[PDB]
Amino acid sequence: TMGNSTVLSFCAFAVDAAKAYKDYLASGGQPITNCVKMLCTHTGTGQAITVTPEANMDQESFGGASCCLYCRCHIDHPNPKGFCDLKGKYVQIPTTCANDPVGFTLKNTVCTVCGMWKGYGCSC
Ligand SMILES: c1ccc(-c2cnc[nH]2)cc1
Ligand SMILES: c1ccc(-c2cnc[nH]2)cc1
Ligand SMILES: [Cl-]
Ligand SMILES: [Cl-]
Ligand SMILES: [Zn+2]
Ligand SMILES: [Zn+2]
Repeated sequence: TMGNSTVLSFCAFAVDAAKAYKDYLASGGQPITNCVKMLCTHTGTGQAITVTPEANMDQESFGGASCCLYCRCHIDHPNPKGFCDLKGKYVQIPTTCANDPVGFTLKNTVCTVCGMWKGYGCSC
């Protein structure tokens, strides 16, 4: 275990920060920790990204910015306006993936229909 600061610094200065973290995880690297876990009833909508925590019984809720590689690396977000979908919001992570919220949000996409993670919560 090399530490959050070491992993984030290594990814932050890579030309592709997302690829750097994914390659690190694929090599057996310990996931980034110290994400902000929320106290909640697990009775929520189960939508992926929300104004308040919305974990259902299959999810954990976290502070959005703490689970965002770009926020955690202090670098620009990969879109023209550099907007963050996670900052100031709460992200619902499947309990099976909640050991690596940064990796989960990086690798996954929200169903534009039901607002749940494609391949997980989404049953469209
Ligand atoms: C060992 C220790 C630190 C690092 C590093 C930190 N930021 C970039 N590389 C790389 C290997
Ligand atoms: C503490 C209490 C309950 C839970 C939980 C319930 N369903 C998923 N996680 C997680 C932490
Ligand atoms: Cl830390
Ligand atoms: Cl989900
Ligand atoms: Zn962000
Ligand atoms: Zn869906």
